Amino acid sequence: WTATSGSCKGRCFELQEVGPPDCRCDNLCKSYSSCCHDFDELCLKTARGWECTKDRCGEVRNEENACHCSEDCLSRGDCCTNYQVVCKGESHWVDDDCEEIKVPECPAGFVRPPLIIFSVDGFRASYMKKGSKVMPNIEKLRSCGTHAPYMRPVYPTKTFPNLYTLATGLYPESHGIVGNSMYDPVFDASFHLRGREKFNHRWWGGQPLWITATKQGVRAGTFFWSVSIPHERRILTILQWLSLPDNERPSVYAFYSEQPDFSGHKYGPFGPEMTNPLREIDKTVGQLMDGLKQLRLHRCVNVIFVGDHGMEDVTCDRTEFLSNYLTNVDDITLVPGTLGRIRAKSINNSKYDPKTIIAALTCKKPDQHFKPYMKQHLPKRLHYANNRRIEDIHLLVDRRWHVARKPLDVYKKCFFQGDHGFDNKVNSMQTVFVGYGPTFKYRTKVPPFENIELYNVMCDLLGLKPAPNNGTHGSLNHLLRTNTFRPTMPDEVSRPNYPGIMYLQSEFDLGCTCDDKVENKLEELNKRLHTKGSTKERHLLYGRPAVLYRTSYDILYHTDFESGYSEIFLMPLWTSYTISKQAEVSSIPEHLTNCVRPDVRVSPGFSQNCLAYKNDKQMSYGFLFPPYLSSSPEAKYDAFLVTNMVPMYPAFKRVWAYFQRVLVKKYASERNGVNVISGPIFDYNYDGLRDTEDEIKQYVEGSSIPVPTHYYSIITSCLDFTQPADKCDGPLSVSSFILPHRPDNDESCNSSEDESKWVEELMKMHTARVRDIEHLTGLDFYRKTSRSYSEILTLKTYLHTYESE
Ligand SMILES: *[C@@H]1O[C@H](CO)[C@@H](O[C@@H]2O[C@H](CO)[C@@H](O[C@@H]3O[C@H](CO[C@H]4O[C@H](CO)[C@@H](O)[C@H](O[C@H]5O[C@H](CO)[C@@H](O)[C@H](O)[C@@H]5O[C@H]5O[C@H](CO)[C@@H](O)[C@H](O)[C@@H]5O)[C@@H]4O)[C@@H](O)[C@H](O[C@H]4O[C@H](CO)[C@@H](O)[C@H](O)[C@@H]4O[C@H]4O[C@H](CO)[C@@H](O)[C@H](O)[C@@H]4O)[C@@H]3O)[C@H](O)[C@H]2NC(C)=O)[C@H](O)[C@H]1NC(C)=O
Ligand SMILES: Cc1cc(COc2n[nH]c3c2CCN(C(=O)c2ccc(S(N)(=O)=O)c(F)c2F)CC3)c(C(C)(C)C)cc1Cl
Ligand SMILES: [Ca+2]
Ligand SMILES: [Ca+2]
Ligand SMILES: [Cl-]
Ligand SMILES: [K+]
Ligand code: NA
Ligand SMILES: [Zn+2]
Repeated sequence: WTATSGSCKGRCFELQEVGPPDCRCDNLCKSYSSCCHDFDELCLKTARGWECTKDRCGEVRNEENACHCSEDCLSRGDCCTNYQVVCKGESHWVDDDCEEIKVPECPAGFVRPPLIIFSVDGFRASYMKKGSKVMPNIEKLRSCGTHAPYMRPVYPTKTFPNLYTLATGLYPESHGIVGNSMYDPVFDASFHLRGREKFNHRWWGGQPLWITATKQGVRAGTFFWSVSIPHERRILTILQWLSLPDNERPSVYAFYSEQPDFSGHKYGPFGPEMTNPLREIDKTVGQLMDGLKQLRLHRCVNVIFVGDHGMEDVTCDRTEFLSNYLTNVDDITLVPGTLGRIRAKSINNSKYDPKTIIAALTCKKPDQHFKPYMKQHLPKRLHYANNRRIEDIHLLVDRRWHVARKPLDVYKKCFFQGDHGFDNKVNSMQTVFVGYGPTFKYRTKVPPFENIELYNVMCDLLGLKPAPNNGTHGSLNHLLRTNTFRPTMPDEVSRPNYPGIMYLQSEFDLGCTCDDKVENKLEELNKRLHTKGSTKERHLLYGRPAVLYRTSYDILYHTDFESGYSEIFLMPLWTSYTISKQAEVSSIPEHLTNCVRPDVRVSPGFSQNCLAYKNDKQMSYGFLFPPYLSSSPEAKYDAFLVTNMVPMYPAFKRVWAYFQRVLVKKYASERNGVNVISGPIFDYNYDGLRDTEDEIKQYVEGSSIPVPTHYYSIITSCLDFTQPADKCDGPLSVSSFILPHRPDNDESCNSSEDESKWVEELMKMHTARVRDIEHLTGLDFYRKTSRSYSEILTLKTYLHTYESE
């Protein structure tokens, strides 16, 4: 119930919410149907429109007008935004020369530069170039401020997940807004774009920026704008709040535009109808900037111009139907469109079987335009699994397509020509970032970065301590003139043991054999020196990784590689080696095919054994340092140490062997040497974080050898590829992956073919940031470089995406 008989007189766009059944005058009142009877009349004035004209200059104030051109409007704070231009011979902001803002130039009483977040829905990254002739205000912000060529959204590349990620710094799996439509089985409640459940606070997790600010004594404007409030009124409202007394005035504000997304859905990302929405958004930006200039705030406020996601060409004809794959289509509920999520229609149907649904959707038609996954098998870079609102069965839809349950859903719901929601590495899904103001840099281009990083920066801009989030605080310091955050490297928790030769060969009963009993003071000292670390500078280029949790591990040195060997997990946590451009690839000799050698530095009790692999009919083994890349036939023996062995399904060995035998050398030849760090990952609870031992669900049969869920590699070289990886004086270049350790290659529809036709495609899909691997291993890389720590943080957030320009 709402008693709508009170009044908004003096209360229009009041900042604090009053509680039912009292009548409201804030932004949300319309969305709850709770506004006072006179809200429209008093608070949504339109008379005479949004612009001063010459005849209005110096007019007698008429309070009915939407905005004012009377002499008293500046002190009231309610001039039309072009007042000074029309009536006082001032220039529009866009027509002024760019001039560096070296310090905040603010009115007296301003404690800090305000922040205005100007969010545009569906604003694809390439609009900045492609729409540049029609967006002069935006283009000035971009060229004079700090900009990225694009900003990476989160998956799914839909509005609510991305706006809430911008507000929180969290992945959707952690903030809980995992789609624009959701079912929460604990709640037994559904969230939709239409209707009321979406207003319930239980959907919205984490701590959004307005809460962070309010808790730390920094006031905030509303972020949500009711759809019926026109853009011109949202801008004037912001500008009126900026005229409040010091003790009442917010320091952080948001504007949202539903354009150009609304038109993009109708017309496609580049429809000729798109030029006008872009012009209209630019005009709105000009209204704000002229408005700020009238308030003497245009060299005071930090403005962020940001999108939520891009827009792709998608039409009704490019729809795949589950009814063409599944016999049982009426026993499922599909969340459809540019992604799929499947669950049982009834929890009382015990004949529902996810395994049979996955198989019925796997590589069934030659050009099939979606791929099914159990959510734990999705690329880890998506961070799209650890939430009960994400269904176990996921469908990754190809760009330009939709998935639906039955054809009738598509014609009983062509209209649309654009959509979005696809994998967040797809070029059409990328969006925009510009920062302009005293705290941002001047005329500066920065590399592309992820939207999860922005919360920390916005906190930095407001002097706030960010709530715990998925940004890497400091990785965006290069965007900022001041207010940088200067973190320390985390402390190493476990220090390594450095074992020498402590065991005789006969103490081992591992069931392993090797043909290695074949015999010099020149080369006896030389191999002692290699086992004590004499080539370590070559193979460990960035210091040893720090172990950030309590465990027991050993550093093992070898001619060709160095490793950190876990006594708990019976394998390396990491294996580091450098391959020069000149390196030669060799074979595993016939006589060494099945060779596994005990490591006399490590106890039998802390070693794997070959018998377990014999007895486990599903599990085989590989090696982390590849025997193919040995520096000499004698060094090759090191690669067959039991301490270099890891458990591998035969299907995965196809992948791994191709990576090690062909791709590593390819990379070294393309990048002028590479340093490779490889290792296992255990994430059985799909939380993105390193498992403890008691979380492992699978061991090599009859042993305590845990089976990884993934294998990673970090492949580092010199950004200036004229210098070799091992003698690089400047910035680094990295690519990484987190490959799923699967017992089949069902993910790869062409896996019956030679590995040259499918393995690299798989590896590209599972590209990763170093930071992703850090979370999954509890390791901290790049501890000893010549580079600044903020630069290294940026490097650790880099994602190699494999998309063209
Ligand atoms: C991305 O950044 C985020 C933020 O830093 C990282 O997420 C954090 O990771 C921590 C580890 O997973 C996690 O810490 C746990 O928190 C429990 C308390 O949680 C509540 O309070 C916090 C603080 O205010 C709040 O934020 C939480 O919000 C979550 O839950 C509500 C729903 O209730 C949602 O609205 C909200 O969206 C959010 O959901 C997300 O997180 C939860 C997990 O908290 C997931 O289940 C959801 O799917 C969703 O992702 C909560 O309201 C605390 O109780 C935990 O402590 C247990 O574990 C420790 C191990 O140290 C153990 O020693 C303790 O004994 C304890 O165990 C007991 O509980 C077990 C489970 O019931 C039980 O099995 C045992 O036997 C014991 O009884 C733990 O500290 C932290 O909450 C989240 N925060 C957020 C916001 O998500 C994230 O990891 C980053 N991602 C990557 C890839 O780096
Ligand atoms: C800067 C900022 C602003 C906001 C305010 O955002 C909104 N204010 N007003 C509307 C919104 C977005 C959703 N609405 C839509 O019209 C809509 C459009 C497209 C698609 S689609 N089809 O493009 O996915 C959808 F789904 C939609 F719902 C309703 C209008 C937020 C929060 C978190 C408060 C939302 C966080 C931040 Cl950092
Ligand atoms: Ca959107
Ligand atoms: Ca885990
Ligand atoms: Cl969705
Ligand atoms: K086996
Ligand atoms: Na296959
Ligand atoms: Zn949209």
